[PDB]
Amino acid sequence: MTNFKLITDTEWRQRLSSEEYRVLREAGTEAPHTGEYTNTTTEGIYSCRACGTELFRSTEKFNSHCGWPSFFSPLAGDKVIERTDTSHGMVRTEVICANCESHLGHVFAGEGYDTPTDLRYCINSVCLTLIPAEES
Ligand SMILES: [Zn+2]
Repeated sequence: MTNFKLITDTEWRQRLSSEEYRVLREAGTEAPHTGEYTNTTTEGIYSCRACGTELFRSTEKFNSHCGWPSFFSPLAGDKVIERTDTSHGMVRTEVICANCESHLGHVFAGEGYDTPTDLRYCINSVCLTLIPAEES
């Protein structure tokens, strides 16, 4: 749970997937089907491949399986940070990992999903790690 910013480039390469390295570093992209080990059969807790934080949990998850699915409020917002970017006359809320710059995903508000947050998080697209809660 140490500061990931101090990590060297080599450590990052030998820490996570090649796609995760560029994607996490500068939000290079978020294209799935880049890893055969990626498994989402069990529905538990989402975990950043970079560190393994509980970014998202099934409690606010509304989907079975999809390349770019939508979610509701994360575990507690402690594992992820939401910030807006005034790129132009309009701004966008980028989703990042509280432990690393996981600016690979974005979240939209006012989607109308009849939820307390009414957010549409579009992440879990670059081979994110799934934690099997139980599903017994
Ligand atoms: Zn992370």
